[PDB]
Amino acid sequence: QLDVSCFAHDKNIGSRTEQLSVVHVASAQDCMKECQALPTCSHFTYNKNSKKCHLKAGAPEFYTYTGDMTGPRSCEHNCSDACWMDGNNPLAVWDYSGQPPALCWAACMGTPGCDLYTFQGMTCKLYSQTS
Amino acid sequence: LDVSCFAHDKNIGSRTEQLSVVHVASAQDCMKECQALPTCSHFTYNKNSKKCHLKAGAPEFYTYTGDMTGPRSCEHNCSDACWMDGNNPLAVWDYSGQPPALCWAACMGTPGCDLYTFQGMTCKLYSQT
Ligand SMILES: [Cl-]
Ligand SMILES: [Cl-]
Repeated sequence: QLDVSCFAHDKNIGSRTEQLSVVHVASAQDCMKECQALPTCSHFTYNKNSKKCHLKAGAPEFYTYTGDMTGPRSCEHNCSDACWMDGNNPLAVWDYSGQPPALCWAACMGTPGCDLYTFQGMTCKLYSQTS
Repeated sequence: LDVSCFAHDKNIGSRTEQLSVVHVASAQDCMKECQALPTCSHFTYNKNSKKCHLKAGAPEFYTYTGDMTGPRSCEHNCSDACWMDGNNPLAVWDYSGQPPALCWAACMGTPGCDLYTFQGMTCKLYSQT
């Protein structure tokens, strides 16, 4: 069983990105499985009416098309603040409720190694760039 | 000097070891003292003592009556992905109503993309500086 819960199945959301492969399959889950079998598949569009599963490498190009749903290679990728493809743990994560972001900028200034910060939801996260 | 980005009445101090302490009449004057020292990241000014405590390291917040803790400048108001030296995105796209994983897909699918940010409806792609 693959998780297909992170994207809408009934909003007619397609991607125009050029195909890497096309097959027909019986479910969104099966289309995800086809994506995951291809090293360079980043996302897919499955059509519930035609049963076509279009696997794609490039960045999604969203558009509207009846019966389409567009899913990622996997729903496991749930990072949103600053998210490295190769992985990069924050140097620090603090609750900064009631603080301005400029105090998170101050934290980064004062933290050796800190190249950038994020301040989503008043949480101050510090990061070093990787290499 | 804009001193409005932080609270003045919430008794917020910082324990960070200080660079120095001086006396001043206002938070704005404390911020000025902070800006005169190259390594001052933040300060705690106290309403009652009139002491302005200039600090280099990361804030260490705590509660202390009459304290207020401000940054070197309120102007550093970036809150998404904020590079200390600046960094323009490779790409900025409208991904309203999409899971973060589809922004991950966008970064995977974009040569040069090292990382992404997806707060709100905007999927932003970056290469490292
Ligand atoms: Cl459209
Ligand atoms: Cl690449």
